[PDB]
Amino acid sequence: EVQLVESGGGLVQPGGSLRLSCAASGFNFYYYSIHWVRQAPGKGLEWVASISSSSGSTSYADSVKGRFTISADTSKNTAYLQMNSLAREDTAVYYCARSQAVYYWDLWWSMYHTGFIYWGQGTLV
Amino acid sequence: IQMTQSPSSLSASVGDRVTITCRASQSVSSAVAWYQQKPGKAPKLLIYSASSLYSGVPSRFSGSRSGTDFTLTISSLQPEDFATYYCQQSSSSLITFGQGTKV
Amino acid sequence: GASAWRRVRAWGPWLLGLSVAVRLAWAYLTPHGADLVDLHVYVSGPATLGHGNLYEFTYPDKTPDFPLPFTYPPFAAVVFWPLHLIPFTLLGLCWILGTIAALYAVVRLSQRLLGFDDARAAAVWTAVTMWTEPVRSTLDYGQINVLLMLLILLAVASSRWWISGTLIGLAGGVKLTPLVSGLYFLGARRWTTAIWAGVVFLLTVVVGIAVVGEQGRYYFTDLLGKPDRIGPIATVFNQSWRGGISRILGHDAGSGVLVLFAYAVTAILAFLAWRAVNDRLGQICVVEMFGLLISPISWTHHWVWMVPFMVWLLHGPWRDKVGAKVFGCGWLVLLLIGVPWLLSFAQPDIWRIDRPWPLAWAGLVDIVAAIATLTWMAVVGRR
Repeated sequence: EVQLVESGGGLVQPGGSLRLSCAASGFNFYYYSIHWVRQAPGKGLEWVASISSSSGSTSYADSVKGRFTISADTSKNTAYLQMNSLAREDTAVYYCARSQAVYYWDLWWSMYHTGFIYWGQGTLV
Repeated sequence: IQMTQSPSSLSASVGDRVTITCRASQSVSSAVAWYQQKPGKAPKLLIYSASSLYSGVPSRFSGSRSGTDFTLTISSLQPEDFATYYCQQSSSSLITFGQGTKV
Repeated sequence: GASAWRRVRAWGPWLLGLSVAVRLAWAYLTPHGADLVDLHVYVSGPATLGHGNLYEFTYPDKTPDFPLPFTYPPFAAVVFWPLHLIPFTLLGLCWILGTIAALYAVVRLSQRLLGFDDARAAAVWTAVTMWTEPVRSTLDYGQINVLLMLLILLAVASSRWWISGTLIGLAGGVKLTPLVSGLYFLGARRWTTAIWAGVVFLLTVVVGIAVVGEQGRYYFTDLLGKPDRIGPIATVFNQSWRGGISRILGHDAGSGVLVLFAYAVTAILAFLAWRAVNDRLGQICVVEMFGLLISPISWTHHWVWMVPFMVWLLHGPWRDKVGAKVFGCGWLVLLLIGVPWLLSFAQPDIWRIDRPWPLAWAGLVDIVAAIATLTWMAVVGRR
């Protein structure tokens, strides 16, 4: 029933832009946090972006900070991640995954996702 | 947050319990997950919150909080359960997957 | 129509703002709108502190017919002694704003518990549920029920044992009714947090004995928290089992056999409902739904715990089941309209227990709704 589809993953010149798209079906984005995970050939997984899709908070890595801007689309159930001035070492397999974010109040809020329960297929950026 | 795991390919024998470390600096409470990724495929989540396995994952799987350190333990590789396993800390600020670890 | 749902979500801040403006205008433009009989009680109780006449105190100024007493635990008088140092209006406006902000914060905590943060949807939910009969009753009377709900859900949200225990203990010291929330922690296997909450409740009892002592004592022996002293038992507003059973009876059965059987059946129903739930918000909502039904006195303004329950129904894990949507919309239509509030007019006076079939049977409305929800949860979980 629940499926994740990734229609992005094109080839771009060193420097430029590329718009990954992670379609979702069988669930509501607003109720889950969509994450983008990349895996360069010969190297392990590396987290890229962790949009929440409900509060709209954008979290992405330091080396990812200056080159990525992850969007969201609750109406169409899509992630729609974007780059700029990429392709220095960004050749990877950008998976997209959803997770359930559970909060605790230890005198101040501290979100932490329970884990990436469902993963899409592989892309070829 | 610097992050590292056990050496890759630290358990190759079939028919025995396998252990692996999920060394994490600072303190991330119990916000750790373990994933199974066969080559040429996408990772499948094994345990969430580093204590309870996912629905559908074989009951042999078990991860436990060893203080600030985290471990993942299963029964054996009977059903051809060979894949590169990853563990992450989800502090909601900067998620790090650490080093890749093959079975 | 999910598109309209998104459109209304985006219109959250400027709908909660409208609700708050309307409420504030009504309270401070209409006579008796800002009467705040229970805030004035909280202010005039400690105002007599140190003079040996705090529980013999009565407050008939605002309701000459029924003199409002100070039935709260002495720890509540200790906590409210500072209120004695604030002018009455500076405290009334502050309390209304505090109740409103507590409603918004508790909606936000419910959203966090369900696993998603949404300020706009939280504002929309606060505006819509602001006018539910329990919430409007709390705001009218000034009773502190949204604040204790906020404290209890803050305790639930915080995994830290000391924080949750202290919050639950203090909140239960202020009022004994929210102590049933501790049962959820027993269900959650949080034995240490429950123990600390009980210890804090006992230390609040000790503080009350120390400060309000020599005037309020024997609060559990020779008094037993007698429902009659707090208020009429049979009035339709008393939506606990005792109230409805007294309506259908014409005489307060109290600890009668027939009331005991109802208590047992609702106990089993609520236990099955809790066994049918797995998320923190749903567990606490079921526990408090049961607490509202077992407490000897549960006025309408006590049923503010239904708001987190509707949030769970319309956003929790069961935001799909046909029954979940059906019962969520049922609770919304029941509370927003308010059957007990409408029926309260029919009865001659709040002290009349005898009723004919309509005014008595319709007095079991909220009891029947809660029992139906509990049975539905039990059967859907068992299946």
